Amino acid sequence: LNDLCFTNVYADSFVIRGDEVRQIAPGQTGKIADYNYKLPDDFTGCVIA
Amino acid sequence: GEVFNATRFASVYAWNRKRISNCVADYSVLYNSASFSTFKCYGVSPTK
Repeated sequence: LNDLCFTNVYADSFVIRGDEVRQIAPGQTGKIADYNYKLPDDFTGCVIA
Repeated sequence: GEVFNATRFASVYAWNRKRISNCVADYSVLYNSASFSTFKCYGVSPTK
């Protein structure tokens, strides 16, 4: 990613319970996935926890 | 109910099986009661 130039980037930062770290994956469903936040299946981006 | 929270689960060497049939199946009421960390499903999406 150091060798690519970006058109535009968005940074979404928020607090998650230790056990729910794998709920933000595309296609993955659950309580916070369905009622709080979920991202499109064809998502291009990197996650840092 | 009996498969999500029993007195004590049968060991892996003598794992418990029963046929379930002639009823209606839904996950919403009981999944959140016993909260889980590894749900990986192969043939079927949880919503379908």
